[PDB]
Amino acid sequence: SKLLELLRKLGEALHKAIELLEKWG
Amino acid sequence: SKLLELLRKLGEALHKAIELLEKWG
Amino acid sequence: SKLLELLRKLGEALHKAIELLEKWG
Amino acid sequence: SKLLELLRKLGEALHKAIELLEKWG
Amino acid sequence: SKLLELLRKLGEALHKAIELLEKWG
Amino acid sequence: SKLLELLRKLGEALHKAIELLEKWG
Amino acid sequence: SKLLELLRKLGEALHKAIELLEKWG
Amino acid sequence: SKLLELLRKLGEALHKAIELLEKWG
Amino acid sequence: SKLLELLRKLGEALHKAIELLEKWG
Amino acid sequence: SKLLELLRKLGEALHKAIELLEKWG
Amino acid sequence: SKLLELLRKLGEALHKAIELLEKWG
Amino acid sequence: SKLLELLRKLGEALHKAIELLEKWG
Amino acid sequence: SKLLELLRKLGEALHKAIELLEKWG
Amino acid sequence: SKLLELLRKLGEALHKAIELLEKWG
Amino acid sequence: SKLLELLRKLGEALHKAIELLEKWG
Amino acid sequence: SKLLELLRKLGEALHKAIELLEKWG
Amino acid sequence: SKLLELLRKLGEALHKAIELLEKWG
Amino acid sequence: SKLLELLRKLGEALHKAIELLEKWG
Repeated sequence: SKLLELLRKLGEALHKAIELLEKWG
Repeated sequence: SKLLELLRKLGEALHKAIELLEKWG
Repeated sequence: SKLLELLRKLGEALHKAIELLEKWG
Repeated sequence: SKLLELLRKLGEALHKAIELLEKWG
Repeated sequence: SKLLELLRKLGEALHKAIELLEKWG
Repeated sequence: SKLLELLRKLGEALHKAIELLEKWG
Repeated sequence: SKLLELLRKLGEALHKAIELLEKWG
Repeated sequence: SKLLELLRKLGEALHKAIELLEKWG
Repeated sequence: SKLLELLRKLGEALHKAIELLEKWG
Repeated sequence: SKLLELLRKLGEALHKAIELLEKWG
Repeated sequence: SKLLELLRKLGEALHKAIELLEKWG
Repeated sequence: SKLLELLRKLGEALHKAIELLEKWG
Repeated sequence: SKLLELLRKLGEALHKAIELLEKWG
Repeated sequence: SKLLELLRKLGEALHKAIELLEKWG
Repeated sequence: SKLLELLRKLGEALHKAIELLEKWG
Repeated sequence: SKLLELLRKLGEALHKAIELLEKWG
Repeated sequence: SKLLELLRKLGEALHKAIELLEKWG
Repeated sequence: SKLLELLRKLGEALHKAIELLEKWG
């Protein structure tokens, strides 16, 4: 359950990073 | 921006796939 | 409907990828 | 060029088919 | 009218596939 | 050649009938 | 032999579509 | 005029089908 | 109303033509 | 016997078309 | 083959009737 | 012009039909 | 109206021929 | 219900078209 | 043949989607 | 069971599409 | 070049997510 | 083991995204 929670947060970070990349790109 | 759009949509799909994975796990 | 939402997002991404293939190809 | 058009169209059909599957699901 | 959209798209894909066959055949 | 030509025409006829279905539906 | 199977199926699709047009019109 | 267009297409499919019958028969 | 009667008859003719092509083919 | 019923249908169709041309012309 | 010629001619006549209808319609 | 083509084609079909009758009779 | 007069009679004649071929064949 | 059996037939046709494109391609 | 591999997979995915629409609808 | 089969197939298709985009781009 | 290797990684991640959803679902 | 394979890939992707944001920013 804790490992899953981490995967979720990495997934949330990755998504936000990609959204920033398009705003800048 | 078309490549960046595809990156966003794959990011969204991965984000949602992990959320489901947690919900089932 | 979580699984169906994932299917939708993969469909959107698959569609954009093909559109990019047509443009580039 | 025509094979890629056919791919675009099948992609659009697939995308629409999933959206409908979600509306009924 | 979403089912009739799906049907238009499938008919367009079927017309393109046959058209491609005729070119290769 | 003529069989493929017939298939093209049948595909064109089907595609048009579906478009008209959409307009009436 | 596969071309004739395509032929029948296009015919069955076109028959179905015509019936619908008959009904709605 | 779209119904007439469909009629034309069915007409020319029927003509091509008959041409083929004559060739085979 | 008459256009739809014609439409039906073309379809019934085309069906029979196809049925013949299936047997002979 | 199959060729003869096709002959009948073609004539029923052609009769419909002639009738329509008569009214419109 | 003589009956098949008659079917060809009827098919051709029917095609020209529909062309005329489309033009007048 | 198109009406005259139709008449010619019906004239040809009539002529063919009479020849077939003469053989069968 | 004369050309259409002729068309009707031509069609009326062809129909009778077709009926005879039907009965004899 | 009738639109759904048309959808099926369109799919069965499109499948056979794709099959042919694989073999010939 | 790479584009034909993609075509085949799009077709397998569209098949499954349709098949689900048939069952649910 | 079928939704997961569809999920698998969309992924298999996206993979092939991404592959070609990497090479082409 | 960098965006395309990001595309690859998102694909490889999404693949594994789906693969887990397969086994678990 | 499978969830750790996913964890590694999410990190590899997020690294690539961060390095892009680094270069562009």
